[PDB]
This record gives sequence, structure tokens and C-alpha cells, in this order.
Amino acid sequence: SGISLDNSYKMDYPEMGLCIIINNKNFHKSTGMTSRSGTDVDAANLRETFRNLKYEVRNKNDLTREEIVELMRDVSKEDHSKRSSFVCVLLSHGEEGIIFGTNGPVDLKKITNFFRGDRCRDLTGKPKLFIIQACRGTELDCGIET
Amino acid sequence: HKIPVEADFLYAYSTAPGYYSWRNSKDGSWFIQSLCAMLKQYADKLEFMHILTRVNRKVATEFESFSFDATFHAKKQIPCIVSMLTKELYFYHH
Amino acid sequence: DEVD
Ligand SMILES: [Cl-]
Repeated sequence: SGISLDNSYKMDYPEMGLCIIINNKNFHKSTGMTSRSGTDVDAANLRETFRNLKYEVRNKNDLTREEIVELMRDVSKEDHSKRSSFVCVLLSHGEEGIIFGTNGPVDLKKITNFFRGDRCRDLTGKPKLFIIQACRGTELDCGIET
Repeated sequence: HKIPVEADFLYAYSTAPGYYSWRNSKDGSWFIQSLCAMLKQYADKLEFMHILTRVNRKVATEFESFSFDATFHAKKQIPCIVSMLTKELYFYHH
Repeated sequence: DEVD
């Protein structure tokens, strides 16, 4: 055939892939973390938005740190051979490098490690997107005019 | 050939390293509202990094906090695209 | 407006 280029990911597999949305709104009292009012709005916007991109969306609410890790692990071991990509949206309290289960924090690196090129071979070479609505610290941006 | 085990990840963070991230209890988070709007308007038109750059500008320009507490009033936010992708990503195909 |  004619000349070919391959500067863009193949996104015409039979499925776009999973969109996992972890929406943490209510935290165990002993953590001292406040309820994240308005996050259900986010979860619904994301669900609809990625539905229209033809992602298989799964919304999960109020997961402990243990449930987050098991869910990432389980999801990483599914058959992704027919899926173009993988998306994970995390909505929660956080700090630099960290997001919070309802009962305490999870290292971001621990979540993403399940999908490493060598540990999730069905996703090797395929885009793995992590979208993170959470603190990365406590600095505030005062902005500048114009 | 091998590829790096860290290749082909994209981390779309809502805020710069070290910073608070803002969420509106009524409208949702600045970043997520902006991300969905820009995906809706441009997913059939722009490559993903260019979509996320529109999200950066939307959050940067259209939002500013309002607080009775002077420490938290009038603050701004810039999201943070971290890309280890090796190709362009279009959500549509030909 | 609240922070996360
Ligand atoms: Cl809510």
C-alpha cells in the first residue's frame, strides 16, 4: 500500500476501554477529612462525558484505601486485548504523590504500577490516562493581574 | 526492542505540584468542570494534549476563589499535564 | 469554593 505514518495511537480497537471513576465524598470520621461537596457533580459530568467517547465507564463511590488497591489490581488483570486505552479518574483529598481512600492515603505510584508496561501486557503500547482531582500540597496561587 | 515500563502514561493533574486544588460545592471542581466541557467541545476535533491545554487556559482564566477567609480568597489555579505518551492521542478514528 |  501507500506510505504510512504512525504518529498517533491506534484508537480503533473494538472498544475504547475502561473508564474507572473513583469518587470519594465521605471519609471515615477518624481521618478528620471533610466531605467533598460537589464531587457527585464531577462524577456525573465525567460519566456522561466519557460515555459519549464510548468508554465503558464504572463509577465507584467512597472506597477505602484497601478497596482502591484491590480494584486497581483486579482491573489491571482483566482482558484489555480488545481495548484501545485505559482511563482512571480519581476524585478525593490528596497530597503530593498521594490520594486518600475513605480511611487513609494511597500512594499514586502504587495505583499506577499495576498498569506498567511489564505488569499489564494487554495495555503495553496503549495510552493509560490518570486524571487526578486532589490536593498536591497546601500552597495557594495569589495570581497576577492581566 | 523494549519500551520503558513508564512510557505511555498521561497524568492530568488538576493543579500544580505543591498546590491546593479547588472544588466548588455547587458546580463541582474547577478542573473537572473545565475538562468535561473541553472534551465535549473538542474530542472530535483536537489531539488530547491540545484539549488539555484548553483546559489549562479555562481554569487559569475563568476561575478565582471567593472566601470570607482572607487566606483563601482571590486565589487562582493552573492544572498540570504530565505526559509520558509516545504518540498523539485522538479519541476519534478515521 | 473549597479545597481538596
Ligand atoms: Cl456532591
